[PDB]
Amino acid sequence: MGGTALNEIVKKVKIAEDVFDFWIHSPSVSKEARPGQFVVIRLHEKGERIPLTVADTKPEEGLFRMVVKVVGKTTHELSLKKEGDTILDVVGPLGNPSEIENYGNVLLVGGGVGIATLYPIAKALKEAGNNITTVLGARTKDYLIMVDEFKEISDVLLVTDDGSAGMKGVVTDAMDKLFRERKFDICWAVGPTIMMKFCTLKAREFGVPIWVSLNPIMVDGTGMCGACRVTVSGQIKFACVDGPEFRGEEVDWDELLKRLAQYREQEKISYERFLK
Amino acid sequence: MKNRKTPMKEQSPESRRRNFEEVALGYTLEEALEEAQRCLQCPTHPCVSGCPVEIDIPGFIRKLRDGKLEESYRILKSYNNLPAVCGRVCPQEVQCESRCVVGKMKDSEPVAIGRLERFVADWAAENLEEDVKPLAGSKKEKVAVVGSGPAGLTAAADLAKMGYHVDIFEAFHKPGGVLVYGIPEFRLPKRIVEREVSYIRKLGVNFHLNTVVGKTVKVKELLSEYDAVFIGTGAGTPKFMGIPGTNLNGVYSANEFLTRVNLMKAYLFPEYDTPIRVGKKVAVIGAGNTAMDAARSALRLGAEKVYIVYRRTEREMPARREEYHHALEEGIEFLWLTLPIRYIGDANGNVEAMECVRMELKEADGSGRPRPVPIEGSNFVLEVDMVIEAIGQGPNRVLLSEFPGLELNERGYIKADEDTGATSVKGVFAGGDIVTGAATVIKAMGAGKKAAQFIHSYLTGEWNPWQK
Ligand SMILES: Cc1cc2nc3c(=O)[nH]c(=O)nc-3n(C[C@H](O)[C@H](O)[C@H](O)COP(=O)(O)OP(=O)(O)OC[C@H]3O[C@@H](n4cnc5c(N)ncnc54)[C@H](O)[C@@H]3O)c2cc1C
Ligand SMILES: Cc1cc2nc3c(=O)[nH]c(=O)nc-3n(C[C@H](O)[C@H](O)[C@H](O)COP(=O)(O)OP(=O)(O)OC[C@H]3O[C@@H](n4cnc5c(N)ncnc54)[C@H](O)[C@@H]3O)c2cc1C
Ligand code: SF4
Ligand code: SF4
Ligand code: FES
Repeated sequence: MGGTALNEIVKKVKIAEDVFDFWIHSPSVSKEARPGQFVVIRLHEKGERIPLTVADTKPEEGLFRMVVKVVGKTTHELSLKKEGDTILDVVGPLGNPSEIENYGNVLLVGGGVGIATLYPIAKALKEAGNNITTVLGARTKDYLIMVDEFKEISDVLLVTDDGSAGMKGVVTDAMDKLFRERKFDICWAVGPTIMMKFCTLKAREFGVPIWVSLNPIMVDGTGMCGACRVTVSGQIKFACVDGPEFRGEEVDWDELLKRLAQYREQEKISYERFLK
Repeated sequence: MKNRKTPMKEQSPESRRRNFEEVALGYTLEEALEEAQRCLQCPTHPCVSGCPVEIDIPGFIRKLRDGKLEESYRILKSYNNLPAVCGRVCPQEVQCESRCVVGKMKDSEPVAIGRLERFVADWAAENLEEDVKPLAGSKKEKVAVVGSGPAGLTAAADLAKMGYHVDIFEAFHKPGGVLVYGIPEFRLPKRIVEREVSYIRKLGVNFHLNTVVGKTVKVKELLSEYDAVFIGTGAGTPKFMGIPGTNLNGVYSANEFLTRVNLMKAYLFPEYDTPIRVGKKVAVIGAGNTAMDAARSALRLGAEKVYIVYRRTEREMPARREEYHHALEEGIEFLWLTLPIRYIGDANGNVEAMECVRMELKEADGSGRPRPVPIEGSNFVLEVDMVIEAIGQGPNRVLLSEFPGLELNERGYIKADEDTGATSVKGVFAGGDIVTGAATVIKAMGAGKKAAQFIHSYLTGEWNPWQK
């Protein structure tokens, strides 16, 4: 009837070898979402619920942005979903909103897709009155790149990749290379668990407090099961309810990735999917 | 000397051990009629005193005997919104059939009231339907129902029949509460839940699925835009014992296990995309129906041994007797007076063991059931590759905090009038497991019916519980 639909994919654009930037219509998620929150989705009736971060919102047009990396069937399937196709189930906004306010100077770090889940927080700080600096890292030398445009706008840019525009080794080498500046106040680390962990461990160099966004296996994302278990300081926390954002100093990090490797199947679902 | 219940067709144990199809297959008409003859039509009908909503038992049994099956169904439905559910899941052994006279006889079993409620409800299902006409939207006023369990479904239905605009709000993609993601298909076929939801759909009740209230929509909006509100969200928040090794791979909340298994159908994989962990020796902690379903489900997933681990004995166990019998017939093993102390894992990632002890009869009651006291030197181990905790669960205290002036009890459940369901907040009603703590489907049903009637009494101005 010349209009849109509920979960319609309003835009799908590729930005890396396996990463996709979707814009999707959902007035509830668009209106209600605050930074640091996420949605759980299902693509079809045989689908699984999967967690993804709301990376931006256009409440006026009722859109929310979503960035997906293809590791298995579901993300692949959504990456294969054409513009106009609907996602069957969209649940959100979920999780505890980030803590935003006018602070001093701020440093942020993002690896892989976490960058896109890092942006919305970064965006909120700046409109809160902060002055930021950002460090971006990638998973390999040539292909699998990073978001060119969005961050440079928010602040001065630092790159870490076997290749262009910056250093080579790791994001933690880029940190500690502020030995000169040393900065102050807070930090943020989002990406693979290992990275965020070592970003925490780089509370050693600057004696800095590091915030972190955790990424465990989720099912409901509403707090009704506890698949997404997390040990904070000493106590069990649910990342979908109490998080996903915690203080890296408190997070049990080995426990997490020792639990992310819990279903070493989907080896299977991914293979069955990848047939023409 | 004996007088037994008319036996029902059931799946064969060896074949049914592997599948999720319904185990109790249901009466034929002649079997049902043959059972209905055992009812002695007691004028004082003690049976009725064992039913929480007080179903006119001998009545629907009578009209069944007479061959007037719709009349039987009509008699049932004027009391119970969910008969096909309740006749299947009610623990008649602690309810209606525990008061049945024919069981008072020596070596004699009570009338099978539940199987008959089921039969009548099922017989009417695959035969007749009703007028498709929607009844909602006549009384012009708005009532919101949060949660689509027995309580919300019941309230919503009954309100739609009363002419009101009913908007249901559900967190999940499927409605039915525990009836969809808790109790498995081998106990409660989901055709029945879908049937009842559809029925309620045709009444003009609009369902908001995948809608988590407080997030998708703010409580304040819900309060502003609706004349009344019913809260039927249950007690679904899991708690872990918190012993060492709770964080091992292979360790599950029954909520997660049963959510994956029942809702996401992880036993149907890679058909459905949700995976489930392999374990041949699984331990289920608890002796509730939760533990029984989780165990019996794990068994159907191809586990070789399944253990029930209970701090108490067989005679304290709160499980449905029929299903415990089935559980035994399917090969579940039981550890009476057993309590885990820690879970143990290996180098890569696994549960590999569980340390346990034996308990004493010493302490008297003191919450729970008579507080078992651990015995020394009885300490032993169970070797397990998967652990599921079915120790119970509590209310969504967070969502409750978002209701200003809403009073909670000692354990955090809502305070509401026993008969009307009205709570401390004006225009807000509540019922089901979110008030009482974990109980029965029939009680959630009943709570919803009464809350609905007093929503009606409220929105008509006849009765107002909220003043200064
Ligand atoms: C708060 C939170 C925010 C997230 N935001 C994003 C995002 O913005 N963009 C993005 O691409 N991903 C994000 N993820 C991770 C995303 O959920 C996983 O990539 C996704 O679950 C896997 O999709 P799949 O198609 O591979 O499904 P599946 O077929 O079930 O998974 C296949 C592989 O995914 C691995 N995996 C890693 N984490 C998970 C997980 N939570 N659930 C299931 N499988 C997992 C598994 O080890 C498995 O091997 C987020 C996770 C969390 C907890
Ligand atoms: C494993 C298990 C086995 C059981 N076996 C039996 C049995 O054999 N016999 C018996 O009599 N009883 C049994 N019960 C108990 C019975 O199922 C429950 O008492 C009954 O489901 C409670 O009904 P309810 O509507 O009050 O709450 P629930 O059914 O628990 O929950 C209903 C709805 O509330 C929704 N909800 C919660 N929060 C929100 C929110 N913010 N927004 C939107 N929706 C929300 C949920 O999505 C859910 O759909 C069992 C329970 C469990 C867990
Ligand atoms: S008690 Fe047993 S016999 Fe007497 S009415 Fe109830 S069912 Fe029929
Ligand atoms: S509802 Fe439960 S208790 Fe009441 S009669 Fe039917 S089965 Fe017996
Ligand atoms: S994912 Fe089930 S509780 Fe957070």
